[PDB]
This record gives sequence, C-alpha cells and structure tokens, in this order.
Amino acid sequence: MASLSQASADLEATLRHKLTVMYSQINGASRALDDVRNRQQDVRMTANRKVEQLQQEYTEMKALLDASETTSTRKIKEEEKRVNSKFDTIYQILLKKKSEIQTLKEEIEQSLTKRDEFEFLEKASKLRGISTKPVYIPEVELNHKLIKGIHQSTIDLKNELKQCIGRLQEPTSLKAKVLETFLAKSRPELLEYYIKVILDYNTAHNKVALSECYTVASVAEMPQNYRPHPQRFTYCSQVLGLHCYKKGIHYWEVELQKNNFCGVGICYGSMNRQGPESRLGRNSASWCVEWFNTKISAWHNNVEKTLPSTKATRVGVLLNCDHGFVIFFAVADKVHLMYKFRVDFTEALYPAFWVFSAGATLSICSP
Amino acid sequence: ASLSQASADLEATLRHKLTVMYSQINGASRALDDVRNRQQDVRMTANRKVEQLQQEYTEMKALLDASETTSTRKIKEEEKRVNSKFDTIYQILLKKKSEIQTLKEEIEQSLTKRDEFEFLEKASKLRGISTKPVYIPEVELNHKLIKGIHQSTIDLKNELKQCIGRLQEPTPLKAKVLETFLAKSRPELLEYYIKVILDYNTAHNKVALSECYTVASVAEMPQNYRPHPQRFTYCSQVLGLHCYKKGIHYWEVELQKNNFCGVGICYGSMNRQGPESRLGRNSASWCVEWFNTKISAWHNNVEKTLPSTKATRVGVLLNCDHGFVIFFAVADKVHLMYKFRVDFTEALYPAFWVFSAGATLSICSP
Repeated sequence: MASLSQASADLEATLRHKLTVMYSQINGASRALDDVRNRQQDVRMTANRKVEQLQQEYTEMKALLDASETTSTRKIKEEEKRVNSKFDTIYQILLKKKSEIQTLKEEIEQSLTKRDEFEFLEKASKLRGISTKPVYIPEVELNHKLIKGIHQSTIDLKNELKQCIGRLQEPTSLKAKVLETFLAKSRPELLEYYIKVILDYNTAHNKVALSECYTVASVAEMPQNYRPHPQRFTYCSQVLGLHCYKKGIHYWEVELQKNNFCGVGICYGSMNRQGPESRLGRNSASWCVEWFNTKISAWHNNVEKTLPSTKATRVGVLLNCDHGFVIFFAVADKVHLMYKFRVDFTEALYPAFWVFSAGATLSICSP
Repeated sequence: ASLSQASADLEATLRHKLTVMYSQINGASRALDDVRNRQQDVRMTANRKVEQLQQEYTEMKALLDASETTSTRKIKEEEKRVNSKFDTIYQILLKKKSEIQTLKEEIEQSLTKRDEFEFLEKASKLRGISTKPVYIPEVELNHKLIKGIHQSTIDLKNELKQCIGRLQEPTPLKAKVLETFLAKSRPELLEYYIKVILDYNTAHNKVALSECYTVASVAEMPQNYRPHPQRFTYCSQVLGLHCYKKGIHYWEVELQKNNFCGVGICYGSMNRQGPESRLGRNSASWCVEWFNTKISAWHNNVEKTLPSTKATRVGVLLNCDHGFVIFFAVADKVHLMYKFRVDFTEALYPAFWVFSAGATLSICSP
C-alpha cells in the first residue's frame, strides 16, 4: 500500500537475511557430512579393536593346545625311552654272555690243534667240566594301556571341544500413443528405467519404522520419537522418498507384506504434511493406490475408484515426466495392470507410502 | 689204561660241546638281532601314536579356525550394517544440502537485477520459502551383541582350560700304593669309575631288579625268573655284569633301609647253590654286611665286627694291578670302613645281598 524504493528495500533487507541464514544452514550441513564419515571411521576402528580382542582370545586357546600337545608327547617319548633304554641294557647283558661263550669255544678250538701231545689229554681234562647254557631275554613289554589312554583322552578332547564350539554358535496424439506402448511392456523393459528409492527419515510419521539402509518401512508399536520437523507427518502414518522427479522416465518396485491397511503412490513436494488433509489421496497433490480391509482402491483428490482385488504383493510404479503419466502394476510372475493416471504434472514428484495395520511392511525391491 | 682210546674219548666228547657251542652262539646272535628289531618295533609304534595325536590336535586347531572366522564374520556384518546406513544417511544429507544450495542461488540470481520493477514481482514468491537445518538420527552400534560374542569366546577359553585339565589329571711297593689310595679324596677315587650293571641271570628269585638293571631290592612274591646255573638258589643275592682281573676300578652303591643288606666282590668260580654260596662264607668272596644295623666285614666264615656309621653310600675300590680291595663310607667326606690285602687268583665280579623287606641297593653314577 506504498512505494517503489521502500518495497525494493523491504524485499532486499528480509531477502539477504534468509541468504545469510542459508550460508550457516549449508555450512551446518557440511559439518554433518564430515561428522558421518568421521563416525564411520570411528566404528571401523571399534570393529578392528573387537576383532583383535578375539584374535588374542583365540591365540590364547591355540597356545593352550600347544602346551597339552607337547605335554602328552613328552609322556609317550618317556615311556619309549624307558623301554628302549632297557633294551640297550639287555643288549649289553646278552653281549657279555656271548663273548663269554665265544671264549670257551676258542679255548677248546686252540686245545684241539695239538693232538700230537700226550698233554692234549692233560690240557683238556680240566675243560671237561665246563658247560655253557643258552641266553634268555626277559618280559620287556611296552605299556599299551597308558598310550591308548592318552590317545583316548585326546580323542575325547576333540569331541568335548566340538561340544563347546557348538555352544558358542548355537545361542495428445503423441502422448496417448506412448501411453499404450508403456502399458503393453514386459517386466524386463520396465526395469530399464529403474531408480533405487530411498526412504527419508525427515518425512516419516512417529509410528512409522524405517530400516535396512532406509529401504523398509513398517508399523511401529511404540511412538519412535523422531525430531519435530516441518516435513514430518503429524496426523497420518506416512513417509516419502528421498528424491523427487520432474524430468525423464522412472520406475520402482515395492513389496507389500500383510496387504491389509497400506498404500503406495506419488506426491508433490508442496503437499501439506499436517492435519487430516495431509492424508494421501485426499488432496490435489497426491495420486496413490490403497488397501483398506484387503479391498483395492485408486485415489486422487477425495475420489475412490474401487479396483479388482489381486493376488500379487509386489507393486511396480512407473512415472513419465517427459509426456505425463503414472502407471501402477501388479507383479507376481507376469506384469498385470492395476491403474493409470493421465496428468500433465505441475512440479516434481516424490514417491509416497502409507502403512497402518500393525504388521504391514513396504520394502523397496532391487531385482 | 690206554692212549689213543683216551685221546679219542676226549676228542669225541670235546667236539660234541664245540658243536653245541656253535648253536649256542648262533642262538645268541639271533637274540641280539631280535632285541634291536624289537627296539625298532617300539620306535615305530611311538611315532604312529605320536602322529595319531598330531592329527587329533590339528583337527582341534582347525575347529578353532572355523569358529574364529565364524565369529569374525558376525562382527563385520554388524559393522557393514551400521557403516552402510551412514553411506545412506550421507546421501540423505547430501540431497538436503544441494536442495538448500538451489534456493540460495535462486535468491542470489534474483538480487542481481534490482534495476527492475519486477525485482519485486519475481521475488514476491520467494518470500514464503523457509529452509530448515539437517539432522542425523540415532545410529548406535549394537554393543550387547558384540560383548555377548566376546563373553562366549571368553567362556570357551575357560571351558577349554577345564577339559585340557581332564586330559592330564586322570593319567598321573704294594704297601706304599695302598696307603696312597687309602688317603685319597672322593674326586680322586671317581677317576677310576665304572658303571656297574646288574645281571638278571644271577639274581635270586626274591631279588627284584630295575631302572636299566641298576637298582636291586627285596621282592614280596617270588619273581620266577628262568632256571640258570648262575642263579642263586639258597640266598638272596645278585652279581655284576662285568668281571675285572686287570687295572683299577671303583663304584658307588646307595643303601636304603640299611638293616639286612651287604656289598662286596666275588670270584666267578664261586658256587651259587646251597648255604655255602652265601657271601662271606667261602674262599671266593669278600664283602661288608649289615645285620640288625651292625656292620661286619666278612671273608671265608670270619667276622670283623666294625663300628656303625651314619653314611648310606658305600664306595668300593679294587686294584687288580697290585692286589687290594677297599670299602669306604660316603656321606660328604670319604670315611674308611675296611680293606683287604690279597693277590687275587682270578677275575672278580661285584656282589650284592639284600634281605630285609624294604632294603634297596642302587648304583650311583655322579
């Protein structure tokens, strides 16, 4: 209700005020980007420290077996040396008795040579009395019971160890023509335009649980208590994708377990996140398909198209920003058709997801 | 009363013994081989039972290499789980950055043309835009799981320690030289040492032999060795393996429970049977003897009742070159028990007697 230079100034002044805050927002993000990569290294070392902590503990056990291994071996070589040393003795005992009898042999063999003599009789009359006797070796048996007992205890230790290792591990003219082409395509042709959808933790409602590198959304039993945020849903149990699309062709698949109270779709970034109006299908900025008591319905702007119920529980969604259509498919083996929308879109679209029945779960597919 | 017939009656029965002695000697030669073969027989049985354990321990070593990698995989999975979520959240933050970077440039572009009237119009829509700062959610590493693996691995170490214990616990001028030798010290006497070996042929049925045949002791039951001419039948005696007729010799004997036992020397000719075989009671045996802890030197049924002594190691010295045998008492120093001055007729074997159920004679090898 005024002038030029003052309006130019009233703009310019409050305009750069936001620019100066955006610097500190962006540098506030840049710090958080660094904190994450630092925190990855922080964990990477904590892994190695707990691994090296086990590499010690296993080497302690490995050395304990090297003790017992030598300790049982010593025992066997002692029993070996005991017996083999007795043979080294008995060999010497026999050896003496041999050369003893070898002498009396030669004493007789020498005396026989001179049978010229009369005193052949005299020199051998004393030799009549000598009478040698044969050698003998006593009972030298190796202790089998002791050596079989060690082996048996060592066999027992192997199957005692096996027991305890288990106890560790066990516990329009062009536009319409292109639509028809895409409507008739097969699963491999649709998968050429794939993009890995990522869930956004900013967007997820308090009772929506996110997991598996933020690719699995499900119903929470308790409120998860995320931070308050403008982009977070306050009324309805909803969550959005990370990336939005205004140019090109896109496709993604979603697996829906316990298909009872859940829904998949697309949404403009402008859609309000708060109040009952934020609910998907009930405004001008959201197109989706939805299950309610296992009855399939396509929704947009408070309008219900009650569809035929289907077997499949993998929903493939295709989007064409170049021409202007979004298509919903049912996938079990083949590609069945659920519904389509013919729209020239105003702005970029984020993928959109809803889940309500305590059990339902939406998962991004990457085949 | 004839020559050639006596020469023949000798010659005939003489070579009969010679021909038997061949078969005796070849009968020994076989036994010499049997022993050395039986040593090898045991030596392989040792290695086979050792190699049998070397397998069994390596089986256990590999079992730990499995669990070691199996628990490590589990930790690296929990690492990758968390680090992959950061790789996501980095991309989530990255989008929110460039999102706000755009609206910055949209505003920075619009400021340049403040010449225009439509500076107001083109930035009136830009008034409403309001960016908000980033946030990182709770990404905490599962400590309970990693401490639990470590605790079970600590438990396995002390479970193993338990069972390694269960392996090992259940298996539990003549006159002038005499005087010189009489005055010698223990190191000088030990220069003429010879390791005495007991002879199993000689030992009486109630005399037990052990420790590579160097320890004689009283048997409780009759040991029932083979019958042999050289074995004692009456008295509890045993002799040495080697006999000595030339040179100087020495040996030490430890006598536990010195009550009814005795040490000495003996000629090979001594008869082993009957009461006469007893050591000290004939012309072929010299010895020292304990009877009710009273020391006596004996030879040919003659007693010299000596002074009782403290020591229980008897050192015996023999001099075949000159002709004397000496008995010493040894505890720390070398005390003298008795001597014999004899020009010996033939070679001497060391000789030993034990009778009190408990007494034990052991050869010392310092």
